[PDB]
Amino acid sequence: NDLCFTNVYADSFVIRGDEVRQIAPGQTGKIADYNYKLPDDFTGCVIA
Amino acid sequence: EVFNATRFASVYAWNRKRISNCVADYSVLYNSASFSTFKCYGVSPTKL
Repeated sequence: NDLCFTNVYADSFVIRGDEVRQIAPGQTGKIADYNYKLPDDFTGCVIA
Repeated sequence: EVFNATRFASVYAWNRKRISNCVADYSVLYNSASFSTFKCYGVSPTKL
């Protein structure tokens, strides 16, 4: 709440239930290698 | 043999299978199978 952000972006996709863990920095699979990869020095939050 | 495993061992008397002299293609595994918890200790999934 007390922070003020500068450049925000809202990604949006539908994945199956088993691959929610794959949307994280450092995780692998067919959703974090071929579809949507998060950077290692990521700063933000994933809401599923 | 490990993953599809029609007769699959119990937990009180679990099975140990030795794997030798082959290549570990992880990309084949998630073509038709979804894994709930792929926890890896000591080795990162990226550098597997």
